[PDB]
Amino acid sequence: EVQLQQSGTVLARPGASVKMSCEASGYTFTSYWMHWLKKRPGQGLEWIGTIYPGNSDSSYNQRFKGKAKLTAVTSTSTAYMELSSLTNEDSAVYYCTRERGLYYGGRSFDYWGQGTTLTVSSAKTTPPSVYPLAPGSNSMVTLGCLVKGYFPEPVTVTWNSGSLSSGVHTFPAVLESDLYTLSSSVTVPSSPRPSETVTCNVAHPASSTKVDKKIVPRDCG
Amino acid sequence: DIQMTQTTSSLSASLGDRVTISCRASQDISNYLTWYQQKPDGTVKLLIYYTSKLHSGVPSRFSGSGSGTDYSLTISNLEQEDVANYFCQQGNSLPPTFGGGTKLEIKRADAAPTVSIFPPSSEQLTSGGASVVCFLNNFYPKDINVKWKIDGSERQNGVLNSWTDQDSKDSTYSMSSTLTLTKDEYERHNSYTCEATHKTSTSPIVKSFNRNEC
Ligand SMILES: C=C[C@H]1CN2CC[C@H]1C[C@H]2[C@H](O)c1ccnc2ccc(OC)cc12
Repeated sequence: EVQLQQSGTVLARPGASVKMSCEASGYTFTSYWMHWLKKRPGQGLEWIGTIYPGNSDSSYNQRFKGKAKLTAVTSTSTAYMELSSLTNEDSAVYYCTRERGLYYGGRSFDYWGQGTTLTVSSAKTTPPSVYPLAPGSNSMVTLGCLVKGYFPEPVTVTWNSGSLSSGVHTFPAVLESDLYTLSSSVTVPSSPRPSETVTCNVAHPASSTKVDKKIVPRDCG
Repeated sequence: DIQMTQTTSSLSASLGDRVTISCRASQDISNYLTWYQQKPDGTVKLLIYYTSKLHSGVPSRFSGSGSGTDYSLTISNLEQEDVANYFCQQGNSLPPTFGGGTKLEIKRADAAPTVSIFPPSSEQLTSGGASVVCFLNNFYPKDINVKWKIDGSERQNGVLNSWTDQDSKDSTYSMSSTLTLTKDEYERHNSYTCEATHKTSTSPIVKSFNRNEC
């Protein structure tokens, strides 16, 4: 089974340089052309370049020439890509892939890595603020959990430590002035809460943050 | 570069149906077209190369055809495991170029959105900001429009929306609409409304509250 395994997410400020790897297995590394691709949310999939680990012969997209350097180490069957002078446009998910065709390749890419995320940002590691979303007076009732102003991704939200899986919606994060924000909803019957405790648990690994915001009905009168 | 287009970004079908994904090139690519499958996993797999040649390990219900600029991928008997994003590439000219992809969604009965609105917490106001969050959960089709009304008037500034992918469990969609402003501005208005337009309702589904209650 041909398998590529790329390196983890990379955070970098503008002007920095980074290096991501791609470890191949299940075949002879030196005998197939490797390629790198860039997936940015606005564009389609873009071609960076390619290297033949046999003799390190390479070819580059003219747009990434001087931006991306490509290397391959025969010893550890590992391809590398270097990215220099990072800017906001360099933010993307980068894929390494193998070209079909022994020795001389073909016109397709027959095996793929899972991808590597590169986040270009000057934002500092910031814990999330977590806010209870209570109703404001049916068989069911929906509660919420607002997670605001954190960096970087990811954040993890659960309800009653995960004991509430069904009826949960957690939405993709969005960027507002260099920080991330999202919300999570949970629907339970109208039976078990105001009466039983409902609690959202927000975790932010990067900052080592764990907060539990118990949902309690609004204070008015 | 040769440009690859996939006019249909999302396609509706049912399990067991015949599905056809379309691909177009900005010029003749001489049958040098290749198809890929990107599952929710984020994993990519090769299916078909050179217009119609099956890659080893690919099920036979997959097939491809086309010539000149127009090409297509076909699935004879759609299974739940075939629900993914399908995109093409031309291999006629370097650099290789790809289409935006076509994401498969599963058909189901029209379901109205469950709309819920939430005034900002008192805890949040101590920060200086004020987020009015509106959930619209478990609706179908995906087509939906969300409007924020303040004291009667429409509002667009400070509104960020966020959509989930199609939930496999019930084939529905959900979205959050969040309106964010200063505490000072929030405290200077009364009626905050979140109304949704959708196929299941002639009249918009309106969810609102008056700040001056709680
Ligand atoms: C990019 C450079 C190398 C990678 N492949 C092997 C040697 C070099 C050529 C290319 C392939 O033969 C090839 C030839 C001609 N037209 C092509 C068009 C697309 C393509 O995508 C994999 C590969 C092509």
